Amino acid sequence: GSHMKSILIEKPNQLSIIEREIPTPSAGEVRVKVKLAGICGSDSHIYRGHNKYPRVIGHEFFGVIDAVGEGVESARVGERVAVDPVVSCGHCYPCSIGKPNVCTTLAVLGVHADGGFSEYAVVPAKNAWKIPEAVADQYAVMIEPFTIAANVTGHGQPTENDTVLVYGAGPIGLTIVQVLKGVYNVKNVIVADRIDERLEKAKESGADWAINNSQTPLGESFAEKGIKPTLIIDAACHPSILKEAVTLASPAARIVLMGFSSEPSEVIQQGITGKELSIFSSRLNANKFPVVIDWLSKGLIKPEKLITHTFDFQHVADAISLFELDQKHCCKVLLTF
Amino acid sequence: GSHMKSILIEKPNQLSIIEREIPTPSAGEVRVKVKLAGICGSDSHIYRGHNPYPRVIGHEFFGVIDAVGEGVESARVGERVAVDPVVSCGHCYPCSIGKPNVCTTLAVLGVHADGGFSEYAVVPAKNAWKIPEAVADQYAVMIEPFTIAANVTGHGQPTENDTVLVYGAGPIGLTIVQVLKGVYNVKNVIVADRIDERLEKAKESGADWAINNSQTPLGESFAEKGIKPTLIIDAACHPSILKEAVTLASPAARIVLMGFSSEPSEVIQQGITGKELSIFSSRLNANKFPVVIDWLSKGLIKPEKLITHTFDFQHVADAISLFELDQKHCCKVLLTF
Ligand SMILES: NC(=O)C1=CN([C@@H]2O[C@H](COP(=O)(O)OP(=O)(O)OC[C@H]3O[C@@H](n4cnc5c(N)ncnc54)[C@H](O)[C@@H]3O)[C@@H](O)[C@H]2O)C=CC1
Ligand SMILES: NC(=O)C1=CN([C@@H]2O[C@H](COP(=O)(O)OP(=O)(O)OC[C@H]3O[C@@H](n4cnc5c(N)ncnc54)[C@H](O)[C@@H]3O)[C@@H](O)[C@H]2O)C=CC1
Ligand SMILES: [Mn+2]
Ligand SMILES: [Mn+2]
Ligand SMILES: [Zn+2]
Ligand SMILES: [Zn+2]
Repeated sequence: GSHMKSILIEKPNQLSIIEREIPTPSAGEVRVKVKLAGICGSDSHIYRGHNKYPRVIGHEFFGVIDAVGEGVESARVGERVAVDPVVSCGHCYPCSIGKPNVCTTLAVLGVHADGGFSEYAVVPAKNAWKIPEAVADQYAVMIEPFTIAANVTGHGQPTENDTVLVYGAGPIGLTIVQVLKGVYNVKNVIVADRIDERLEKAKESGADWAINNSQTPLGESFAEKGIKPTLIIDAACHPSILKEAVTLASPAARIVLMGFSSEPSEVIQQGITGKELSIFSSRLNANKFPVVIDWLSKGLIKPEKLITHTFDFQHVADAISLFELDQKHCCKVLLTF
Repeated sequence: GSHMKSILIEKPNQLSIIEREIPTPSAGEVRVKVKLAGICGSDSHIYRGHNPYPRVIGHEFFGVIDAVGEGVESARVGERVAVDPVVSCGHCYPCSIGKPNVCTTLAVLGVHADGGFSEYAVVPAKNAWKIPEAVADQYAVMIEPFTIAANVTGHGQPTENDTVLVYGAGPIGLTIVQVLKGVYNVKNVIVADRIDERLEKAKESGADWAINNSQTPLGESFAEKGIKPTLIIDAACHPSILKEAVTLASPAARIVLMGFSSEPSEVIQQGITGKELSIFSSRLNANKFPVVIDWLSKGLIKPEKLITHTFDFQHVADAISLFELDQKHCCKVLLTF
């Protein structure tokens, strides 16, 4: 009982399950014995080396505090916790205005520092959020994805009367549909994608209109119904999208970007300022764990709709493969411990 | 006594002082006998045919009500008023959310409909705002330009500790500087411009640091001082500025765009979302006349610092030309009646 297994990305396309000493938490830290972890695009991108090595990945994880560091209440041992991967300094400009997600010395667990694809992880005490007993383990592991939705909608401020367009019906887009419908009671949620199976999944998650734009552009589809969205959320993120969103938008609308493309987006300010559009962006989460846990308590969102597969962590390579290849029928994939 | 002179743009590059019947206000309207009007860029653009007629121009004007239409209190006759050029429908989506400035059927006086470069003009009664006796005629006529500043800062929400960069020390940029300093008590207002004489005017209006970036890019000067603005306002509006603003921005910063360039701006989303920037735009004003009128009562802004020249309205062609030439010694030009 002195060592543990961790999934390590040594370099692009080298993933090993290595054995490590069980870590001790320092002051202000806790150790989590991990139960579940989720697979996200960022895990794939690090594995396939699209961007520091070696790195244990995984920023979506849930488990039980088995030990606490100095200055942490030992009563916390035994708590069921989901971990916010955003590690912030708490004193820089972004931190001072409640934006730890863009902290000047931001570290994301499973990205810039070792994360949750590991039998034990040491994390800041304040980042480990207690999950109510009524909230199932599998829903808890999904908190981090839903905090992305919470952060995005927090910028957009959806109203019940908004006409909302969401580009993309992957995992991310779907959590957003769920928050729009179940938390904000938006009456008209429109979702766009090119894959019919994902559009069906969007409907199942509460979309009012699932529109395929692989052949007919949204402009034609919308012109026909007289639709001009008042809130547009880009959960697809190809850089050409922003320019179309601007055209589609109602005057006075707002747009939320989620994409990190290093490729240029071309826009014409005449089209933006002429409609006095607002363009927000969203990165990670600004302390959204409490509110999402609240939503889970109230049954406002439905993670079971999005979880499609579960692999033991030893099969992580298989899990990631499936996640990469299977656009239909695969949504969110979990690793067990 | 039944006729009056108006300034008509018949077509591109053709300005004529014509004779017209003194108009009669209809229901909900008043006739204003104009005392002062201001010249703006949009007046020049309409004169020069920059939008690929005929129109009486002038959206910045002040005068006295001398007739009222049906439904308007007859007591308004004799009122000193400045006119909000924003004419909105009141029932479309933007109007319903308090954004008449982008009303789906917006008409701007002096742009889409006949304006204030005229001895008399008829306008909606609700658009004519009573000016306190203590506020001078030439201050009152400056209300519309200051409402632009009010609208912009409304989006930006400047705080005292914000590090603000304003691009452009033309008349628009200068109103922004005054509002930042005098209304929001921003401690650090930085202004960039290519012309030294205007940078000097920026200082006179309250700017804390006036930087010429005609030769040295702002990136260099900012790097040297360790400056990363938290609020960036583009009152210069060349389409390339946005991309530069994004690189200069602090993380979590916001940017307010004011430009209507039909040429493309290139931005890279990596740089926007990476810092979770918000990009606002501002057009005209959303009911900011009372706000600015209040600022004037309280002495928070100083319009006299911006007024450089006055011409009788018959010399408008000379006036506009001087406004178009001479960036050095000309700021805001008024027409008298
Ligand atoms: N905090 C943040 O900003 C985060 C951003 N992301 C980003 O969100 C995006 C979505 O993530 P996932 O759902 O996991 O990806 P995904 O690739 O599974 O889903 C994207 C979906 O968008 C669709 N799509 C692509 N172009 C489209 C267009 N022009 N119109 C309509 N649909 C279109 C695709 O068919 C695909 O179904 C990714 O680009 C990712 O980088 C992901 C996590 C956090
Ligand atoms: N509601 C709105 O959105 C309104 C927008 N505008 C726009 O605001 C802009 C400013 O109007 P004015 O003050 O009358 O224009 P102006 O031409 O008098 O002033 C613009 C200033 O920007 C400077 N400039 C240009 N490129 C620059 C760069 N890369 N860096 C730093 N400085 C730069 C110029 O030297 C000039 O002094 C115009 O483009 C106009 O179209 C004007 C009125 C209302
Ligand atoms: Mn995630
Ligand atoms: Mn103006
Ligand atoms: Zn910080
Ligand atoms: Zn309207």
